[PDB]
Amino acid sequence: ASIAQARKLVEQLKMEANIDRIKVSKAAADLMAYCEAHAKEDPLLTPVPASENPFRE
Amino acid sequence: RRIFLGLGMSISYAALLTKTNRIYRIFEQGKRSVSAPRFISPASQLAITFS
Amino acid sequence: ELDQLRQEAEQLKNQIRDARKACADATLSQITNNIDPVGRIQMRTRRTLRGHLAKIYAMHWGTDSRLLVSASQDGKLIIWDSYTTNKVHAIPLRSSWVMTCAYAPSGNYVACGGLDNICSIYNLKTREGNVRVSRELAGHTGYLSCCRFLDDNQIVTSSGDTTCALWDIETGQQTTTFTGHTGDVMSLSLAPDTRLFVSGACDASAKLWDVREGMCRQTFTGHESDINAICFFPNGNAFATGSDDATCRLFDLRADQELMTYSHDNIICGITSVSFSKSGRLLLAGYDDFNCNVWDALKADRAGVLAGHDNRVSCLGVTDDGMAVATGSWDSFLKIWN
Amino acid sequence: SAEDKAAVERSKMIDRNLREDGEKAAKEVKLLLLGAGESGKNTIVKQMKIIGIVETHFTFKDLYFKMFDVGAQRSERKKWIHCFEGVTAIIFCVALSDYDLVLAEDEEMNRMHASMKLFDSICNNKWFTETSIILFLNKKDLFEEKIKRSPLTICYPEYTGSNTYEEAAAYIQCQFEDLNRRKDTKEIYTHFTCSTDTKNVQFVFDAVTDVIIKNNLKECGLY
Repeated sequence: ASIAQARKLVEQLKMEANIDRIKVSKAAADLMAYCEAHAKEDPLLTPVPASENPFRE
Repeated sequence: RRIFLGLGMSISYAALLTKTNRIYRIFEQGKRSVSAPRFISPASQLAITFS
Repeated sequence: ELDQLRQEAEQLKNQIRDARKACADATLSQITNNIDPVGRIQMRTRRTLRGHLAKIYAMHWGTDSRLLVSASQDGKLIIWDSYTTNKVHAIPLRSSWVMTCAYAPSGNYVACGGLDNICSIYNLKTREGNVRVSRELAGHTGYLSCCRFLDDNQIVTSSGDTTCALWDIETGQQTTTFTGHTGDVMSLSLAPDTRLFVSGACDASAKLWDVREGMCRQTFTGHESDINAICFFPNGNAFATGSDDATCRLFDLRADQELMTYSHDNIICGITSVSFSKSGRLLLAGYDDFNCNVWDALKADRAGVLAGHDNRVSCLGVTDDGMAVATGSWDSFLKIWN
Repeated sequence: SAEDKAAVERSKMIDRNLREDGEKAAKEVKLLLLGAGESGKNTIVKQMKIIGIVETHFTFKDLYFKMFDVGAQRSERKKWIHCFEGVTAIIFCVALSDYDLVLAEDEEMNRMHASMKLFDSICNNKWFTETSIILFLNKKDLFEEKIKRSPLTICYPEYTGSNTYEEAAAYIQCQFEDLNRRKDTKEIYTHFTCSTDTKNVQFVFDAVTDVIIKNNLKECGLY
């Protein structure tokens, strides 16, 4: 049956959920670190004058 | 005296003609394509009367 | 015997939920409370593309961040030069009914997934100047909801049939098939490393597949309705997902839980397209509210509103360098914002 | 920008071709085709053609028709039928012989009630408000041959007519047309067809023409 496949998947997914059982605090820290570090190269966050934006130029 | 008659005896028939052209164009295109024939809108059609 | 397998299966989903609960030290808001607000965003329209007559349905940015492919409900694929609003190419599509379009990373090819279950690849750099039709990819037994270029030789296609597929273009064979989904795969997104991708189906479940083996590495739930759009976070550790419940959710890959929710009482209609800006700080979600929304990716707060279309937003796309965001809507105009 | 003038030339030529093809397509009429499995849509599509998505092209005194056969899609109709919103006709084909048939791989759901349920889901869907439904009560002959013995009460327990063909098919038409709730705006063009050279192409032409004229009279607010 297909259910034996479903379980054969879900158990494996559990094993990945155990390796990927890193704390949500770490994921939050990584997301925040990327957002802070790659800031200032966000043309939408910080607008750039007409001298460099290609859609007014 | 001239302007009153010249407007009253002409805008009536301009409105008649425009109305009939509206009906005629809509119906005699309906049998031919789905697109609404141009210049039939209720507002802009008045401009045909003023022309 | 079948009930016995059902009991194991949900014996392990219970353990999975427990494992997901073990990681949840605090939500994203409790740590991001100290982040400075982005500020009110006054992004304005800079370009309006008077192209297709009927309806825009999909839009993708070229890797050059200049060429822009757009697709219509009936008619042709229009490739624009976004800087000067020129029409570089017009592709006279064989099958009118379109649902997705994709632009190759090298720029040599484009693809229209189409609703006729046949992915059509078009070669642009042809000797005779005309856009030719290369090997069409057939055999997906369902409407192609989304197609994405792995590279000039590999494409990933999502179908109304629950099976996602990977095609080798020279021979057209369905060289890999992913079947873990139970519902119709509405949306698909490729991670920046291209090593793996994610897709969301009507079963309110997103699954993270890898292209080399095909095994479903992870599944994510939490949405109460169909998943219609998914966009990978630029770094690749997370992905945001829109749904008909009008709530964007930012799932994490190295983690396994919700981690965020983007909803507000003022908006009811479901989301239709999500696209993280470069650097990942802004999430731009189009709605059926005749509107688009700029959410803070770290704080569950609205950063700005675009509100510049007359019909439903078909799709959103942020340039690879983040210079501007193209919003294609159900009104025939495609508007570029920054 | 000495070379970009040629780029603008290409853009203008492409825009011209775009507009010509767009007006050519907006000239034509788009007709949906949908119904239950084995509803006899094959016979209907064969008659109009003699005169994934399967597109069929036919002409009947200009007004060139493009017909879209959708039955081929076993998928989520909710996320697919948001297309076809600009069709000026929705040809619904249902076989009256379905009243007698208990099953279509669907838990002994009578094929007629399955067809009515699909009709209810598609007619009242809020995408389709101005699109008009053309109802083909197909296989009128096989219905006339079946009703002579097997009472319609097996399908419609509240029916109290004499099982005579006219009093039965009129009831099926009445029920299907009463199934349309938003009758203020929508119109149901019920017709009876069978596997013979009927006026079904002429009837489609007439219903489409009337719906086109109705739409245009709404455009100017005359209706």
